[PDB]
Amino acid sequence: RQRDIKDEVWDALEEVIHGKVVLLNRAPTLHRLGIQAFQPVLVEGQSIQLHPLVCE
Amino acid sequence: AEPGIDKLFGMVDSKYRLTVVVAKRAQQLLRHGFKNTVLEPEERPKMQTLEGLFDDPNAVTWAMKELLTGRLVFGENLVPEDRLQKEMERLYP
Amino acid sequence: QKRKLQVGDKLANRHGNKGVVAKILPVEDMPHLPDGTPVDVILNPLGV
Amino acid sequence: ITQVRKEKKGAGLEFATPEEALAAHERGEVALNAPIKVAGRETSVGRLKYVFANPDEALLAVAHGIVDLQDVVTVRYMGKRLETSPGRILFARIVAEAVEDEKVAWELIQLDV
Amino acid sequence: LKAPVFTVRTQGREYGEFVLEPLERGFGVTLGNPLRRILLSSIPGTAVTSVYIEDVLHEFSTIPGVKEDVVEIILNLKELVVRFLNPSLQTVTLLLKAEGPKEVKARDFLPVADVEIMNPDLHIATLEEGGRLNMEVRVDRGVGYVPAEKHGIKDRINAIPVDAVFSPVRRVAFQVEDTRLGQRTDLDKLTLRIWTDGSVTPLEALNQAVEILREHLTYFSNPQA
Amino acid sequence: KLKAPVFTVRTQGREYGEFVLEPLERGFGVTLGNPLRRILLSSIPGTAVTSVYIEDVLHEFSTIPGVKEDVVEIILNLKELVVRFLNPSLQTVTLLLKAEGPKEVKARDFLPVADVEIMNPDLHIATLEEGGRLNMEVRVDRGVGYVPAEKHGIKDRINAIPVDAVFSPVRRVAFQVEDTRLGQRTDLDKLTLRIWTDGSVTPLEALNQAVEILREHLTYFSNPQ
Amino acid sequence: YDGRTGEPIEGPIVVGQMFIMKLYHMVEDKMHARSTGPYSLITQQPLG
Ligand SMILES: [Mg+2]
Ligand SMILES: [Mg+2]
Repeated sequence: RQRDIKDEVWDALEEVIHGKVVLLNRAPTLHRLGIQAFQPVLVEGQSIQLHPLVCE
Repeated sequence: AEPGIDKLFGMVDSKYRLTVVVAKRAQQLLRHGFKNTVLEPEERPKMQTLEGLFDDPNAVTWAMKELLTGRLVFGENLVPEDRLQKEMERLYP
Repeated sequence: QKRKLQVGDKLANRHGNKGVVAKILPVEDMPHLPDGTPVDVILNPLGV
Repeated sequence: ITQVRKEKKGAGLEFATPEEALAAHERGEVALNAPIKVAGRETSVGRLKYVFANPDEALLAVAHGIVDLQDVVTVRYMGKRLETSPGRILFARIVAEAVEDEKVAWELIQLDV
Repeated sequence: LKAPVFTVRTQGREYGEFVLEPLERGFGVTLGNPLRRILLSSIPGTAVTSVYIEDVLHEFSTIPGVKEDVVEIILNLKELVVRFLNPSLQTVTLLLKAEGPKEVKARDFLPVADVEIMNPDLHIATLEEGGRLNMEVRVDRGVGYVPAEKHGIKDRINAIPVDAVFSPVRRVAFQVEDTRLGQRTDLDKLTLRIWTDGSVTPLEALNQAVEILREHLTYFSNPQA
Repeated sequence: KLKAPVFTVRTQGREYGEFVLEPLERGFGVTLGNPLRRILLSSIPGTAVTSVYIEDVLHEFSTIPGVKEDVVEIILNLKELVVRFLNPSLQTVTLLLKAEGPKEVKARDFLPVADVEIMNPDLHIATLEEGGRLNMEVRVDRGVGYVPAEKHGIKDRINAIPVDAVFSPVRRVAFQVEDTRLGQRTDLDKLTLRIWTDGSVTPLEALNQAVEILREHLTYFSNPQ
Repeated sequence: YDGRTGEPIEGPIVVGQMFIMKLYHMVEDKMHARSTGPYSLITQQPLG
């Protein structure tokens, strides 16, 4: 339940993803750079923030 | 980039050998609870928590940092696999 | 649900210029006219 | 920031001493970046009027509005009396601080473009 | 340079011009912009936060006998300017009872002690004959923009949270002129222009903005190392 | 409201320092950073060379026989000279330098003056050869900011060459605002202020003066008309 | 003028009033995540 989630869960989630990376993939994956590994940074919102330099 | 990644790549003949060593070292640290680390207390990776600084729980970060020190010996056919495990169990229960 | 504009929502004009909102700035951060009127939307001239 | 300004106000006037070339500039006859010839050499008023001891002074003058990033001036960088805009000097410092090596970064960039 | 002369020109409780001259070259932007940013962001005010309408369960409903739906009524309420005459007052509830046919304005709220409505001619709803509008409007005091999803203030079960824009300052513009004193012509003439909804006079908003900037500058006093 | 931010300082020597203020309300990193940067680069009092006289030199673009450095390079070296007045009453001084080849002229070769300290005595002025004369008279004034030689135009005697006066001890200011969080507040700002100075004033001292200058100007919004 | 610095943009900016539409594609209706959940009948792979 969304209303049952306390504020300490988000602090724990920051500890969980520490050091870890995630894979961002955009289709079509024409070449191998279509999948790249990024260190996730927790943000408020619902959209993935992409670095400008990896857009090409 | 990962810290010292250029130095890490220059220590192996193939970049994929670097990943194997880091991943195998990370599992060794996880299996024995980071008690087999070659890192001195001033060198242990730390994470910033609300309460305070604590040991970094990411073993891959530890494995990469340990390997830069040069205290890890890696290669093929170093020790028997069963002999390596039983010896590491005794030293680090 | 009454949905307000948020980061990631897609905007467009009648001339084919489309894009998602990437940043919502406070009124004091937007560029403003000499009379003190801030702008509402900032578009990249490189899309023209 | 790395593109320089070109002026057409003077654009060709020849003089005898640098002071004559500067003297025309305060009269409004020649612009700052207009290509002129002082005695025999081809220069501009900006390279004579503004000579900076280091990039810090050059970018301090930019902050005060004395010169623009696109105005060609004379700057003393790494022991060499350069004749470039503060923006090009600024770009050189951008690379030098990013790579944390002033000498190597100087060898990596094309300053005059 | 001697102390600048401070000149104040006010047109009622909504507009004011504040002139500070002579200033050194470049101090017009140095002083004007921080005040403008503080005025437009960090000036406390009062805004409508929650509304309850009898026989209305949510904001996506229509009231019989009322031309406007609850969404439009709430939009009209968001433009209501309420001034608290008591500095210690933090929250007030405004009671509105109206029966059609009438155009219920902001002046139809029942009077409350130490509370003044600065725009009595604001139009809220248009009641048709046989239509009734019994509603309680909660006005809180705060700073900034608080969406209804954040505060979620409900005085009772059927109260409707309203996005609250507490900032009284409507618009700030500052002007830098080329004043001269003696033999130096590089001096600055700073003119601050403040537009407000009337609950807080522009002079009050300027005084609060100066204090906030002054209070923040005291944070540079104890150098932890 | 938000808690008072913590002010941390990280100074290396007397020429560079990093100052961090956090947590700050959203947009207050820019609100506090830009005004301090403007005051630091244009208002911190300092001293600079404003005029130089060299014997046998007619103009700035000439060259002295018997010395490697031309007049322009000697002038450029003087602009790098850092001198601190030890007496507040002192306003302007002239420094005398007589050197004989083939020595290398340094900033320590200036004749000592009462309550006048050369911060960098190892500064290279000129390089002389056998049979070379360097008779130089530099005038040091007190001021703020950057003033071009053509603007102030200060000449002590005939054939004196005015020099651009880098009055401001602050060489460079670079401030950075970083997003930070304190619990459920995610819009908070962290301000990092980095100041480079010539060494005459500590970067902490320069920041303290800049804050005081900003604080003093806020007191000007006090007496209307 | 710039709302952050107070200084003007070094060149005049094309400022005007333009009609912008908010399109039906919103990030609220498109964000999706999954750790474990339903699986297919035959292949036993996750659904889509
Ligand atoms: Mg000059
Ligand atoms: Mg309001």
